[PDB]
Amino acid sequence: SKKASELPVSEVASILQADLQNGLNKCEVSHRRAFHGWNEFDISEPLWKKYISQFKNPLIMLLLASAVISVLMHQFDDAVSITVAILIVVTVAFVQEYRSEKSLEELSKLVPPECHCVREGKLEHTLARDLVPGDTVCLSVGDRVPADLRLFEAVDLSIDESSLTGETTPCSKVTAPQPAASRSNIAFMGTLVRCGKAKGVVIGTGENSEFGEVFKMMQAEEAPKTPLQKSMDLLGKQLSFYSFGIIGIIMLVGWLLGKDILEMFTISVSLAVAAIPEGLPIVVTVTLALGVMRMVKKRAIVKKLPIVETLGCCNVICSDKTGTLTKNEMTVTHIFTSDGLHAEVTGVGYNQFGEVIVDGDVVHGFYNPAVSRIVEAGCVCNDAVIRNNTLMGKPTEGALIALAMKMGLDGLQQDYIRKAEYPFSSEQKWMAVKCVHRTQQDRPEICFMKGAYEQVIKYCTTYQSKGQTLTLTQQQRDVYQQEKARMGSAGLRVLALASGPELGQLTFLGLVGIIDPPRTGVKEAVTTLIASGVSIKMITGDSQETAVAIASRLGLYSKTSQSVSGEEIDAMDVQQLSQIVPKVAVFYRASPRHKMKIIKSLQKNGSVVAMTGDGVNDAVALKAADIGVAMGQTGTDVCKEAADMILVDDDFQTIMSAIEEGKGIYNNIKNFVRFQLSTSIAALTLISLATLMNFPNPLNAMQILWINIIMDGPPAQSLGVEPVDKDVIRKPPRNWKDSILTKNLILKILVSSIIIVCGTLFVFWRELRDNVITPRDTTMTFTCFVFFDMFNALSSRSQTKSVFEIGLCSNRMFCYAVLGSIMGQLLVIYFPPLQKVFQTESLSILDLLFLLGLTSSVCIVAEIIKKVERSREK
Amino acid sequence: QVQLQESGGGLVQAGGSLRLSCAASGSIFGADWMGWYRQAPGKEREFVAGIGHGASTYYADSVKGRFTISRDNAKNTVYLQMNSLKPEDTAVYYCAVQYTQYRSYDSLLYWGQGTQVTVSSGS
Ligand SMILES: Nc1ncnc2c1ncn2[C@@H]1O[C@H](COP(=O)(O)OP(=O)(O)CP(=O)(O)O)[C@@H](O)[C@H]1O
Ligand SMILES: [Mn+2]
Repeated sequence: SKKASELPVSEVASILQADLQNGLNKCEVSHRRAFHGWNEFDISEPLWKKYISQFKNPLIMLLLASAVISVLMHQFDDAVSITVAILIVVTVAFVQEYRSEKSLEELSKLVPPECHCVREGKLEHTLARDLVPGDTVCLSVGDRVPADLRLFEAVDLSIDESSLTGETTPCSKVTAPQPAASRSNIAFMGTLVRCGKAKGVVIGTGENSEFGEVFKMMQAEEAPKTPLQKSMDLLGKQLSFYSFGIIGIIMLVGWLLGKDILEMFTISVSLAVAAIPEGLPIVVTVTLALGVMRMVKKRAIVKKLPIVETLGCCNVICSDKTGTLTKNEMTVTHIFTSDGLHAEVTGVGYNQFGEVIVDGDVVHGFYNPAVSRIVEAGCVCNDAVIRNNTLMGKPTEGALIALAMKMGLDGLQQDYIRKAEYPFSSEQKWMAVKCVHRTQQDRPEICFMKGAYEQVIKYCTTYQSKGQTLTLTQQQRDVYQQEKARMGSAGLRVLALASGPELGQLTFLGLVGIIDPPRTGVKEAVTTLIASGVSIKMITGDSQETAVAIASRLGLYSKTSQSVSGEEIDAMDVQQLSQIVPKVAVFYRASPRHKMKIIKSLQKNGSVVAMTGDGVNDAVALKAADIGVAMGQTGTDVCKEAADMILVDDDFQTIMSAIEEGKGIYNNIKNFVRFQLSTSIAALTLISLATLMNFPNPLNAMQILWINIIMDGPPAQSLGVEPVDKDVIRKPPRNWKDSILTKNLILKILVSSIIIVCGTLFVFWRELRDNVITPRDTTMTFTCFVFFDMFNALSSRSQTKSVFEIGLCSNRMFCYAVLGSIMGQLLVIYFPPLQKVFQTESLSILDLLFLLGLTSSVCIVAEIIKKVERSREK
Repeated sequence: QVQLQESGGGLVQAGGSLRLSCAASGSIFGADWMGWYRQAPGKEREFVAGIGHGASTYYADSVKGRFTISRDNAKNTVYLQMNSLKPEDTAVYYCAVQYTQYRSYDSLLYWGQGTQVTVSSGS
C-alpha cells in the first residue's frame, strides 16, 4: 500500500500487469481472479451463538430458575415441562430471527455495489465482486469505491473519511505520488465520493487490502434492542411482578388453610410459570422478524429493526422532486436565447441524437451564434461526461451535454482544458469553470457558468441581443423572468447559462428547458396514502413553478395550497414553522440545511417523518429523518449507506406497505396480549378463590403447566403471527406511545376471564354438589378451562372484527396450534400414563359436548359485544 | 393527439430479420420527429430509429446501417427495418412522435407502450 503509494503510477503499472486506458482483457481478468480471488473476504455460528443468545432474556432466566428449583425438589415432569416451554419459545424466536436475517442478507446480495469500469477501453457496468486487480475504474459522484484504488488521473476527486477514520472532515486526493486519510494518493476501501470525477487502477481486492479489519469489526456488533422490545420487556416484567404478588398472596392464604406444602409449592411454581409472559419478547421478535420478511417481500432492505416499528407511527413523508417523484431523467426540450429568439429541441434521453430547429428550419454548428454559444456553455461547464450513450455523472449536467452532442458541438468539450474550477454546491446553487482553447492558446481563458436562474442573473453583468453585447437592464430581467416562469409552469426545469472572461464579469446568454417525467405509479400512490391519513410533502431545490406543476400533475398540490420558499423558511422561527408546515405541500429553493430544518420542525410536533430522497448534497438529513429511504435503480451510494431503508423497485406502493405492516404488528401484539392476559387472570383468580374458598383446587400443577404451554406457546405465537387486515390499515396513524392495554382491551380481558372463571366454577360446583373428592371433577374443570382457553384464543384473533367474519383459514398456524392443543388435551384425558401423571381419568362424549357449548358461550358473548361496539361506532 | 400502437414486434433471436410497424392516429406532416426509442431490459433508454424535420434520418451507433427507417405520409404508420441485432442490443422498443408547438411550452412528446425484445437462449 505505502510502497505503491511512494511508487509512481507508471512503475505501478510496471509491477502489476495493467493497461492504463484500455483496462484488462477478460482472459487476464480470469487469470488474475484465479490467483487473487474474489472481493468478499473469507466468510461472515447460527447453530451455537444464535440459539444461546435467546437464553439471556430475563424471563427465560427466571423460568430456568423455576425449573431448577423444581429440580431441587426432584419432580422430573415439572422441570421437563418448563424446559419444553422454554425450548419451544426460544426455538420459534431463533427460527424467525434466522429466517429474517437470511432473507435480509439475500436482498442485500440481490443489489450489488455497481462499478463504472472500463474493462475493454469502453465504459461497462460491472459489480464490485467481479473486479480483479489491475482494472481501471471510472469514479462517479456519489459512488462507493470498488476496491483499493490507485488513481492515475484526478481532475477533481473528493473522498470521505467517515467510514474508517470516523472524521467528517473533507479530504482530497492528489494525482502526483507522495513518498512514504493516511495517504491521499491511494484511495481506501469503504469510502465514497462526495464530489468530482476521477479514474484509477486497483492494486488489490478482498483480504489483501489493509482496511478489511474495519469491516471485520463492523460485522461483530449486534443490533440493539428496539424501544418496542425494551417497552415490552418492561411489560413482561411488570406482568410477572403482579402475578408474583398475586401468587404470594395465594400462598399465604393457602398456608392459613393448611393445604399440603409440597402440592401448593408445585401449584405456585406452576402458576408463576404460567402467568409470566415468557412469550412476550419472543412474540415481539417474531413480529419484527416477520415484518422484515414482508419488507424483503415488498423489496425493501431494512438495515435495523426499529425502522419496522417506526414506520407504523409515520404520519408525514417528505420527499425530493428529482430521483424520488420524477425519475431523474433529464433532457433539454426548449431553448430561449437572450436575443429573444426561441429554439425547440428534439429527442428524449442522454443521447447525441436530436434536432434543434429555429423559426421552421434546423440549426447546427455555428449557424446562429446565440444558440451555439448557449450549447457550448453546456459542454465545457459540465463535470459529468457521456460515454457510449450512458450517463456517468449527475443527470442535469448530462442533459445539456446530450443537448451539446445533439447540436453537433461535442469536441469543444475536449478542446477546452480547465485549470482552476468552482465546484457546484447545493447551497451555492451555481457552477463555474475557466478553461483555455487547445488550438488557440494565445486567446485568454474565459469562464462558463450554469446554475439557478436568480443567482445566474444576479452574477452576470451584461446580455446579448442581435449578436451584440449590451448592459443588462430591468426590462431584460423582466422578460427573462416571465419566460422562466412560463418554462416552470409548463413543467420544465430551468438552467440559466452565462459566460464571461472572469467571475463576476459574466454575460447572460439564455435558458434551456429541461423536462423530467413524473415517476409512474406515484400519483395513485400519493392519492392512496393521503386517503390513509399521512401528509406527503415536497422538498425541492428547484423553482416555484416547476415544483408546483410537478406536484399538481402528481396530485400533491390542492387547488388552494401554500408553498413556502427557502428564505421564508429560514426567516420563520420553529413554532410558526410547525404551525404552517402541515398546510405546505411544496417546499422549493431549499438547501439540505433547509431540509434538515423541515425534518426537525415536523419532528418537534411528535410527527414521525420518512424522507424518501436521492442525492449527494448532504445525506445527514436522511440520518435526521425518523426513516431514511433511498431508491435502488437510480440511487447514489452515499444516500444508500445513510438510508435506513432501500427500495429497489422504486414505486411508492412499498413505503405505503411498510406503514401498513408497522400498523399490523401492534394489532397482532394486541391479540397475543389479550389472549395471554385473559387466560392468566382466569387461572389466577380460579386458584385464588378456590384456595381461599377451602374448596379443592380445580387444576393441578401439571395442568397449569399444560395451560402455560397453551397460553404462551404456539397457540399464542399463532395470534402473534396473524395476517393484517385492510380495514385496520385505513385507521389513522397512531402516536409514539404504543398504548396497547387500552381501556376497551382491559374491559374485554376482564369480561372473557370472568366468563371463563364463572363457567369453571359452575362446572366445579356442579360436580361437587354430592360433596365428594374425585379426580373426575378436577379433569372436568381442566377440560373446561382448556376449551375456554381455545375459545378465548379464537375470540382474540381480531380486535375490531367479529370472529365469524374473519374465518379460520386466514391463520394456518392458529388452526395447527388449536388442533395440537386439542389432541394433547385428549391424550391427557385418554392415555393411562398421561392419566396418572395429570391426576386425570376419562370422561364422556356428552360431557365433552356440554363443556364445548359452555365454552362456546364466551365466544358468543365476545362476538355480541364486538358487534355492539361496531354498531355504536356506526 | 397521437395514440401509438406498435405492430409486428416481439422478441427475435440475434441474426434475424423483421419489420416493425407503428400506427399513429394523428398527422405526420405537422409532426416534428417520428422516432423509435429502445429501452433495454434492466438498462437505460436509447433510440434505434429517428427521422425529423430536417430530413436527416438518425441511426444509433450500435445499429448504424443495419437498422433502417422508412415511412410515408398517407398511411399514418411508420415502419422500422432491423437486421441482425445483438443480445446486448435487445430492448423494449418504444415509439415517439411530437409536433412543433413559440407560445405553448407543452410536452408534445407522446410515447407508445411498445413491444419487448430479449435474447436469452442464443442457439
Ligand atoms: N450541477 C449543477 N450545476 C448547475 N446548476 C445546477 C446543478 N445541479 C442542479 N443545479 C440547479 O441549481 C439549483 C441547485 O439545486 P439543488 O442541488 O440544491 O437541489 P436540486 O434541485 O438540484 C435536486 P432536488 O430538487 O431533488 O433537491 C437548482 O435550481 C438546480 O436546477
Ligand atoms: Mn408463562
